[PDB]
Amino acid sequence: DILLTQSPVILSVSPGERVSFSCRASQSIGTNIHWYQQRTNGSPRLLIKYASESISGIPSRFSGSGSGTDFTLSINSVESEDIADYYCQQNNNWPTTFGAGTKLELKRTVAAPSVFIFPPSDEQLKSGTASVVCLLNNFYPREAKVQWKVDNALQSGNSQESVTEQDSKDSTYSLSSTLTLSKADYEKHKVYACEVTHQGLSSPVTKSFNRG
Amino acid sequence: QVQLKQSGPGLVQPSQSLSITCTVSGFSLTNYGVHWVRQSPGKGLEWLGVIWSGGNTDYNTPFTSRLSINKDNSKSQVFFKMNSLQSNDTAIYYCARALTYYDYEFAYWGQGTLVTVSAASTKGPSVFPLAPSSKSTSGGTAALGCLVKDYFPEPVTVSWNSGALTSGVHTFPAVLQSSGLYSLSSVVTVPSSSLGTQTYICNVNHKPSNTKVDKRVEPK
Amino acid sequence: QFDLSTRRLK
Ligand SMILES: *[C@@H]1O[C@H](CO)[C@@H](O)[C@H](O)[C@H]1NC(C)=O
Repeated sequence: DILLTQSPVILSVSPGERVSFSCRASQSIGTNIHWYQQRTNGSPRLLIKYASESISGIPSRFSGSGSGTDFTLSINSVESEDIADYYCQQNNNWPTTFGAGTKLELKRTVAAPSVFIFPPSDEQLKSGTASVVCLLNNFYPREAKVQWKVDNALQSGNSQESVTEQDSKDSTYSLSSTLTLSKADYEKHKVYACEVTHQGLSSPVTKSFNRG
Repeated sequence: QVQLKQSGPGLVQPSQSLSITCTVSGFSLTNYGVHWVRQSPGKGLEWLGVIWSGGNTDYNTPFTSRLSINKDNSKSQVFFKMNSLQSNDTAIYYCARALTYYDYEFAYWGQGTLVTVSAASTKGPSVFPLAPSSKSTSGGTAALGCLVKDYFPEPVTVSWNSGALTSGVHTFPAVLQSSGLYSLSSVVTVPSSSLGTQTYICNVNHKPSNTKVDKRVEPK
Repeated sequence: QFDLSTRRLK
């Protein structure tokens, strides 16, 4: 099979900038290469066919060039909606094969998270489990720190985090930190605090509540 | 308009077989071939095979023995079937159509079907409210959400107000709990002044267990 | 590596 090598693995650029993706082939494949875009939760979208031929419905800022073994997909002026993964495909040789992709991230100005805390619902408590949710909304960059404390006791190992992919409109991330306690443990304590640390904050933000 | 719509996501027990139906429209299976591609964590995009206009099939070499593709032209359905699945066959499977009848440049894709190969049992989620409050309201903007907890396998869909509410929505990637069950929150920020006059509902759909829940989320 | 949850490389 033809091996397709995409480089680098991650690209990071600022909006309006030009960016190029590299796709290299294990042996010559002429111009028999196609390019695809994959956005979060999407199926691939065909961007360019046969190295340089344009596709109907695709923005003019997308183009491709190359021949033989060395190929390039370009975006002359990147937009927030371009945040996605990009894949090349060869069909000069059977079976058709795909590269492993390149991730395109967008830089933007620093944005401090908005922090919100949510106690467990009385509904969930009926089931014997308590989830405390802490939400960091619309921040950049992705690096953040969440510290949980129950009655001044540092919590460790009993929380999971999830981070969205970059917003296609404003380029921010959001993060949820969920602290999970048995209902029994939850009832044996009073003060629940979520403490947030981010480059955009001039001091840590603490959101908290007393049970009841 | 050319469209490909695949059957829903689901569990398949190890060593068992996978079945997906691809129903197309805006073209005839008598005029175009239909291709199958998958996307897995370990191998990424793999082309699996194709059924051609006239009924001939090609299968990528590693799959010749356990893959069968069939269609019903009149029904516009293409039928994908793969045998003896192992855990690394866990992938999103797509059906696809090229630009020209003989080619492989895939201009049209189905929405994908997430197939999980696992010994475990299908389980629907419980949906709990993340109620807005003062601890959740700053500068007239309130945050609220739904905790979608303890389901298996992926995925679940979550929308808000039956699709009418999309701005400010973040549905977080699921995380696997130690129980082997997935959990997820979905949030949305809204004007705090609208908490009195607007209803907020997360529409949760877990197709593999056929669990559909509408959860109203009210200030506490 | 492709993530099945988000369909993005992680
Ligand atoms: C999964 O395992 C088989 C052997 O059982 C291996 O040959 C194959 O390459 C693997 N496939 C993936 C998608 O990782």
